[PDB]
This record gives sequence, C-alpha cells and structure tokens, in this order.
Amino acid sequence: TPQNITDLCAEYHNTQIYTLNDKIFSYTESLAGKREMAIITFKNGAIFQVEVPGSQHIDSQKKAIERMKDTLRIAYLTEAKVEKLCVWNNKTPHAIAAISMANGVSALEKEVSALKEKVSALE
Amino acid sequence: TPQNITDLCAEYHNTQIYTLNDKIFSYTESLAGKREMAIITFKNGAIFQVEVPGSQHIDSQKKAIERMKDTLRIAYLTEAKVEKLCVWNNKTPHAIAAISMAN
Amino acid sequence: TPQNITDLCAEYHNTQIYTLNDKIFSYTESLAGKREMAIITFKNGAIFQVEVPGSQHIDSQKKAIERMKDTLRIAYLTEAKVEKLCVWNNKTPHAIAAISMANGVSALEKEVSALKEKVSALE
Amino acid sequence: TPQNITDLCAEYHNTQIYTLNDKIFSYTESLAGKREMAIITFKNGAIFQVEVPGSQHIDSQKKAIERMKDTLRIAYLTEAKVEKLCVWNNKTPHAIAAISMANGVSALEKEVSALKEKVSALE
Amino acid sequence: TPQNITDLCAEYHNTQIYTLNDKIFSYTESLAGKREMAIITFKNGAIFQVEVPGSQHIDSQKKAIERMKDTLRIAYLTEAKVEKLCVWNNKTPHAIAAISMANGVSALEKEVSALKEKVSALE
Amino acid sequence: TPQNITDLCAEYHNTQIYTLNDKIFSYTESLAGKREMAIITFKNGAIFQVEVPGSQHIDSQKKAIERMKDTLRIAYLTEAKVEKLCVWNNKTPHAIAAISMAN
Amino acid sequence: TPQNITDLCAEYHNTQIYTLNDKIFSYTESLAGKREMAIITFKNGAIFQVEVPGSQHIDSQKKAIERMKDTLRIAYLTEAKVEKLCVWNNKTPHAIAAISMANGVSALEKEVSALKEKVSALE
Amino acid sequence: TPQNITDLCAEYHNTQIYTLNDKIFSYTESLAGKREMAIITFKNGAIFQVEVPGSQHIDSQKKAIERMKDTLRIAYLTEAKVEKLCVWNNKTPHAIAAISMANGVSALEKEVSALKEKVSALE
Amino acid sequence: TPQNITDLCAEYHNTQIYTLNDKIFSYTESLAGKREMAIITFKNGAIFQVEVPGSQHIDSQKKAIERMKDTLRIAYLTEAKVEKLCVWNNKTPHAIAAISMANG
Amino acid sequence: TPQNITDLCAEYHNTQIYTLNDKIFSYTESLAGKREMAIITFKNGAIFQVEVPSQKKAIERMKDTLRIAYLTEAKVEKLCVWNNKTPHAIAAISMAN
Repeated sequence: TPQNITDLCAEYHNTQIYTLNDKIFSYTESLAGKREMAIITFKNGAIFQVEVPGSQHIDSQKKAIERMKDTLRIAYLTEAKVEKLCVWNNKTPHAIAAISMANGVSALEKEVSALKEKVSALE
Repeated sequence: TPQNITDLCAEYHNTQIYTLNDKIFSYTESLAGKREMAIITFKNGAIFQVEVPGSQHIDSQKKAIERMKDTLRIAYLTEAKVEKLCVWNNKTPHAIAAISMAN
Repeated sequence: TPQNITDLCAEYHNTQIYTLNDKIFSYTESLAGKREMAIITFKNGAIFQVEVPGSQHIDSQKKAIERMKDTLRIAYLTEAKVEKLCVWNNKTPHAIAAISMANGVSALEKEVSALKEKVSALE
Repeated sequence: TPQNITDLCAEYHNTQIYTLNDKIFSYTESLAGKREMAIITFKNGAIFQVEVPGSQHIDSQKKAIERMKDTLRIAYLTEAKVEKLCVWNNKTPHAIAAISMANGVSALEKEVSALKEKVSALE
Repeated sequence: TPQNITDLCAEYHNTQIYTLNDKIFSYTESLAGKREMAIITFKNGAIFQVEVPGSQHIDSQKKAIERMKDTLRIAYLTEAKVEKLCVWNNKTPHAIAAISMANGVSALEKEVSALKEKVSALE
Repeated sequence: TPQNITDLCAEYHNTQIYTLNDKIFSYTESLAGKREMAIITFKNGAIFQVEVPGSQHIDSQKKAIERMKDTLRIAYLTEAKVEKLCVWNNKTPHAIAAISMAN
Repeated sequence: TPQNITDLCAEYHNTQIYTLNDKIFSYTESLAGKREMAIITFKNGAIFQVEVPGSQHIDSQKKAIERMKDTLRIAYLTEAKVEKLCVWNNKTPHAIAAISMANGVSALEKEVSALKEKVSALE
Repeated sequence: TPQNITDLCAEYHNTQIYTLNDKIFSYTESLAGKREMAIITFKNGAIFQVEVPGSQHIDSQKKAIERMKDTLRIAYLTEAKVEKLCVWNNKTPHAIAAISMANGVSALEKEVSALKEKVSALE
Repeated sequence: TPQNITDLCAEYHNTQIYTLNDKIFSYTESLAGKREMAIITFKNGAIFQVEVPGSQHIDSQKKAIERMKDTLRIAYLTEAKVEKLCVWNNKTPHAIAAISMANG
Repeated sequence: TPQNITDLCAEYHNTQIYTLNDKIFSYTESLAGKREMAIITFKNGAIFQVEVPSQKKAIERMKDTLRIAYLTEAKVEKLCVWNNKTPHAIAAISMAN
C-alpha cells in the first residue's frame, strides 16, 4: 500500500499531482440529472471536478465519491489548505482521484504570530 | 462536462442563473408528509426551494438532493457567501439545480 | 408549493407556528428502544420533540426525520437563533413538522449595538 | 412520551442518571471486530460506552446508536457541556441510553459583562 | 468490555499502541479504485492508514471504517490532539483499529493562556 | 438572422457556447508554415484556436478569420471581459466561430 | 451631400434614427459561414446588426461594411458614447447604415451642473 | 404563470424587452379601414404599434388589444413613465405584446429633487 | 352578503387577505395569446396577478375580471392606497379575488 | 494542432523557445527595398527579427502584434524563433499578463 498521495497517484495511468498549498477559492455542486457533480477552483485558475458516478466507477468507489464531495465542501468552508490533488488528466475538468491536506504553521503558532504583531506595536 | 455553474445551467430547459454574492438570510426545512423540502431566502427578497423528491427526479439525483440540503444548512450556519444559483424558473419558488460559493 | 414556514404549516390539520427568535436552551437525544427521539427546550419553557419514527410516518419522511435531528443538534451547538417552529399540537410534547432559522437581531441587542458604536467613539 | 431525560430514564430497568455539567475529557472509537464502540471519559473519572450493536438492540436502535456516536464526537470537539447521561449500570463501562446538553449563561450576557468592565474603567 | 484504548488493543493479535499526544499533521483520502483509503501523518514522521474495506473485515466493521475516516477528517480540521492509536503492525503503513482523543492543555499552551491574560490587561 | 451569439451557435453542427465572463489569460500567434493560427487561454485552463485558413472555409470567411484574430489581440491587450465563445467542439483545441463581449 | 447622420438617414427608404447617447453594452462578432456579421446591444434592450455582405450590397459598400465593424469594436472597447444610429427597420435585428459619436452633456444637464456649483457655494 | 414582463416575454418567439424608463413622446390612433391601430413613439426614436385586430389574433386577445390602446392613451395623457415593453421584432413597427409601468426616478431627477429641497430652504 | 373584504374572502377555499396600506409600485399588462393578464407589485416585494380568463371562471366573472384590470390600472396611475387584497394562494403569483381601497 | 507555443515550436527543426517574461525594450521597422523588416530587443540584450518576405498575412500580422505590444508595454512570455538566422527570426509569440 502507498504511504502518500504521490506514490498512490503513480499506481494509475493518466494521473498527475498538482501541488496547490492553497485553500479552495470556489465550491460548486449540482443535483441536475446526469450532472450530479462538484467543481472546485483555486485562485491560480485551476479547475477540478468530482465526476458524476458512472460506468467507469466500481461499486467500492460509490461511497468514496460521496466522501470526496463531503471533504471538498468542509475544506472550502473551513479554508483548509489543500496540499496536493491526484487527478485524471484525460477528463476536463481534471477529475479528482485523491486529496492531501497539510498546514505547516502550527496550532498555537498563529496565536504566537498575533502576540508578536500586538507586542511589536505596544512595547 | 461543463467547467462552471453558468455552462451547467445552459444544458437544461427552463433554467436561469441568479447572481447573489450574499450569504443566506433564512433556512427553512420541513419533514411534513409530501413537503420534505428546504427553502432559503436572501435579504433582497429572493426565495428558492430544494424540491420534494418525486417522479421528475431520476435515481442518481436522490443523493444529490440530500447533499444540496446539507450544503444549504452548513452554508447558512457558516454565513458562506453564495455566488450563483442555477434554478428551474418553471417552479414556484424557483427550484435549485446548482449552487456556486466563492469568497 | 408554499414559500415560507407559515404557509407550509397552514396546509396541515392540528399544526401551529411558534415564533421563538431564540437559540435552543437544551438538546436531549435517546437511543433507548421505542424512544429513539430528540427533545429541545427554549428558555421560555417551550418543549418540542422529533417523534420516534413509526406507523404514522410514510417512507419519504424517514430521511427528513433524521435530517431534522441533525439540524437541531448543529443549531444547538452553534447557538443558531430559531425563528419559527411549525408543530403538531395533538402530541405531547408538541412534535416538530418544520423549522425556520433567520438572524432576527434581539430586542436589547439593538441598544447593545448602539452602546458599542457610542463606546468605541469616546473610549 | 417523556419530556426530558429524567422521565425517559425512569421508563427502563437498570438505568441511572449521572449529572456531569462538564465537557467530555476523552473520546475513544474502535473499528476492531466485535468492538465497534465508543468510550467517553470525564475529568471526575466517569467512563461510559456506546455499546457494540448486538442482539440486545432492536432494529429501530441501529440508526440511533450511530447518531449517539456522532453526537458524542461533535460534543467532544466543540467542548459542549454535557448536563446528564442516562446509562445502563448493569454494563461495564456503563452504557449510554440518552444524553442532555444544556446552555444557560446568555449570549449577549458575556458582551454586557464586558461593557460593564469597559464602562466602570473609562466613564 | 474494555474501559480504555490500551485494554482494547491488548484483546487483538498483531496490534500495538502509539502515544502521539499531538494533532494530525496531514490527512490524505483517495476514491481511486482499490485504494479507497485514508492516510494520516504526524510531525514526528509516523504514518497510519485506514485500510481499504476488504475480505479481512466482517460486516459490522463497514460502518466503523467509514466512521473512522469521518473522525480523522474532523480531528485534522479542528486540530484535535490525538492521544493514542491502536494499530495493526502487520500492515504497512500500520492500520488504525482505534483512536483516543484527550484534551490535556499543552505545555506552552498554559504560558500562551497567561500571556493572553497579561497582554489583554496592559496593551 | 440570429439576435445573439447563442442563437447563432445553434444554427451550426458540432458547436457549443462556453460562458467565460473573464478576460483572456494568454494570446499566442504563429506565422510558421501551415500553423498560421492564434491560440487564446483563460485562467480556468480553457484553450481555443482561430483555425489555419483552409479547404473547410468559404471565401466570405477569409476576412472574418483575420478580423477574429484582430479582435482577440485587442481584447487581450485591453483586458476586455469575454462573455461567451461559440466554438466547434470537433477540433482540438476547440475552434472559435464567434465571440461576445459584455461589461 | 448630407451634413449630419439625420439628413443622411432621410435619403433612404425604410430607415430611422435611434438616439442612444449611451455606450455599447455588448459586441458580438462571428466568422461562421454565411453569418460573417456583428451584433451590438444597448442597456435599453436595442439590438443592431452589421449585415453579412450579400446581393443587397453594391461593391462601394464592401470596405464601409468592414470599417463599420472596426468602428463598433473600438467604440465598445473605449466605452465611447454613441449619439445616433441610422438603421434599416425592414431587417431583424435592425441593420446599421450609419453611426454618430459625440460625448454630449445633455441640454438641461449644463444648467443642473451650474446650479450644483452655485448651490454648493451658498448652502 | 410568469411573475414579471421579462419572464412573460421569454415564453414567446421573436420577442424582446425594451427598457425605456420614459414617458410616451407621441400617441397616434387611426379609425381608417384596415388601419384601426395605435402607434407610440419615445424621444429616443423607438416606434411601436398595437396591431390592427384580425390576422393572427385569437378571440381572447380582442379585449386585451382594446385594453392596450386604452392603457397607451391614458399613459400618454398622464405622462406616466413606461418601464418596459415586450414587443414582437418580426413586425414593423415592432408590435406591443406587454407593457410595465413603474415610477423609476431618472438619473438627474434625484439631483433636481435635491436642488428643490436646497432651493426651498434658502429662497 | 358580506359587508367587507375580510368576510368575503372567508367564503372561498384557498384564499387569504394581504394588508398592504400602500400604493401599487408597478402595473404590467399583456395582450399576448394565452397570457392576457395583469401583474401588480408593491415596494415590499408582493406580486399579484389578475388571471387569464379560463375554464375555472363562470360567465358572471368575465366582466368583473375586466373591471378588476381597469381598477388596478387607474389605482396605479392615481397612486391610490390599496388597503387589502383577497387572493387565491393556490396560484403563482397569488391571484386577485378582491381589492379594498381606503382614503386613510 | 498544438495547444501552446512550446508544442508548436517542437514541430519544426531549426527552432527554439526563448522565455523572456518581459516587455519589448526597442521596436525598429524599415521600409527600405529588400529590408522591409522589424527588429525587437529586450533589456536582456536579446535581438529578434521578423524576416523580410497565407504566410504573407501572418508576417504582416506579426509586425502589427510586435508594434502594439511595444506601445502597450505588454509582457512577452515566449518567442519561438529560427536559430539558423541572425538575428534569430520570429515564428511565434506568446503573451501572458
């Protein structure tokens, strides 16, 4: 089994890693017949879909497709930084196979950066 | 496959885009028999429904109808700006087909 | 199709609107056999149930009953103001048929917003 | 139908109310075979389970058992005060039948306590 | 029935406890065929999977596997401290069987709560 | 005669409307033999060509092909918002038949 | 020889003047076979074409048809106010025969700009 | 049923909305045989007819055609602002299908209402 | 016979009173085939129709439907305050059954 | 058909991409007999020509493009050029903002 999104992506044909290290700029979701899909965009202009469930998906993927749309919605609403997407590049928009989320800047490191902006203003 | 909500909307008859760039003013949900629906309003007076699941929906839409109501509830509670709604204008209130959210 | 909770409520026998414009005071939930239910209270003493799923519910209501309990829990935890409840008054406690949530700025909350504009101008 | 957790608890044999008026100290969850369960602890040392679904549960309880675990997880993560648990005391750990969460200390009452500290310092 | 994650872990072959007392550093999820899985990492370099559902899982574990992925996602997004993981050490990465989450207010988090009380009093 | 780009587009086989409501991200032009063409891109990754003049064009189109390339160049340089493109989806990149610009 | 667009328009059958004193709202141009045309719209809903070159045009018009499309494009892109169009009303959309551009500050608009300079000087 | 003139107009082929926000400049009416019609003009040069009844009208439209001519006459005589016209653009002049009247206070009409409040305060 | 619009409204199924105490904001009328109708709006966003004459109308209503459209037009043009509308709420927009105007 | 200037350039033997991401520093044009040409330079020191002559129209278009790019200070992203000419001769140009 792979230990990271890059190794996972390399197990499939017609995939590539996009490194975004950015939050999602827009979240679109449709319930229209044969377009039951999600689309996300990033500030850099990159567009990605979760595909409509279809004949190219095996039964095991059905729950994971629904989970991916839940993940993208809550990621968008919490402004979570997306590290990488593994996508199928034979679809337009490119179709999400996997997502990694990583921050960098530690939990109380955002309250230490804010008491360094309030501390270099008073004394 | 369409790349944005406007192109998606243009694939259906009786639809139009509303551009709101505003958070939801009110969220209403009903479990009453034959009215298992949601209604959202905006400060500008615009009213929209997620339709009762029915004979005009194909099986693939059932999960997406439930997802749309989850999306509208969490959008309301987080005050997320709605950019655009694609709606059917042959229903009263106009019925949501798609939503875009942008900060 | 009705356009608001008041018109929706008027389509049923044995219903009434309560206007609360208040957050939920208490949330109670049970997994005990034949009492798989939720109960909410308001400061004013109003008590409401989501009924145990049963013989008086049609199949289309099963998901909506589960959704209503999700809505009440997240409303309670976020202190969301409930605007109106449509309830069946032939049940004890009164049984929820529908809920509306709106940001209806409270009575003394307009005099607290005006002593925050007069207080952030003097000192 | 009972109107509160105390009346609900009194409808079952081998139950008791614990009053905690405290947030959950720990949340534990297992996917291990025959131990698909949750355990919560409180600072006072109290330990409670949501039981593994089993032959002592009726079909109606299946969804409510899953809902209880969702409720305990979101309560833990939001630090919501648990008021009371109704539990079966013939199980070890004691098994959750119902939960109440209660609010009280008012919304704009924290902004009125803070404009009484800022108002008795300037003028 | 066990009362904590350590006793639960000792009931299975090929398991061990890792004590992290740290939030999740990265969350990865895949909908790709035969890799419908999650991977979490910690700052200390530890990598863990939620396994692809398969022939080694009994029916009761299906829901608990889906719950574990929901728990890891919301834990990542809220920066919840993970206390312990019970894992199968015959898988690579080690496969999660159970998770415990406990508050314990962090080391320098008591000196950050005290430089927020001394910083909101002077300037 | 059609009154808008969408009605114009519907008079041809193998065409579709893309709604961009965005300025052009890149303008490419080539004088290389058998590739005397222009390519525009948008931020969203959409790529469109003005085709090399060829056997599939009638004489009346020659001037309009040259005009389209002038329009795309001045639109790019002024950052004018493109509303819609009517394109042939039979070609890769999709080939521009018409453009609308709206404020 | 006519002295202005209104005199020019009166020399043709089936023509009329539209006074817009407004910039072009939209510019549409097509290279599609048999639709080598331009369409402009104004905010007020008026739609106008430059006709496809055809059997109703004399050779002298060919260059002027190409010039009109250049004029409409540069007028659109510079937001130049169109004063008047002379159009054929026997075509749908109405077909442009001539255009006048003047940046015309309206009749009583010069006496309203002068009673705003005399009114923001007294009180 | 449509809720405004724009939605009504979109239900017909060969129609468009003109937004005038202006009173009628001229009203023309004829009782001459086969020309029993009305023509209105606006300052901007727009010309519109109510068609002679016969040819292409169903019986239910006869009263509505007579009503439209009454509406245009009283609108002209009262200088009522016409907001929008829905017209058939396959007729010359364009033929009225519907009219909206709204009192949308013109651009420099808000600066003329404000130099009437500043002029009835000084002298 | 009822003595006011509220009592009149209560004699019909699917009706309700709207109290506007405001002049009409917009008046729309159509002569288009199968849409021979009027629409009025108020500043508060309320939208009402006079329905297309149809199979749901009895012969006695034909003249009253034409009268209602005359009333709404002259009310709009004189800025007369509308007190109440009795409307059918099973139509979209809600369909006018009666109107009261009070000078006060 | 190629979808970008780099793929277009790779279809020809004597060509290479220069990445400038800079506006044109100088624009020179000549109407002199047998030297009806344009020369552009970049701050970098790079010099490029549009060679002296349906490619007829494209040669004229390229000179129009270089002139309006110079006058608007538009950033040139890439040039595809023939490296068997001195100065190197422009085959294609990409502009990105």
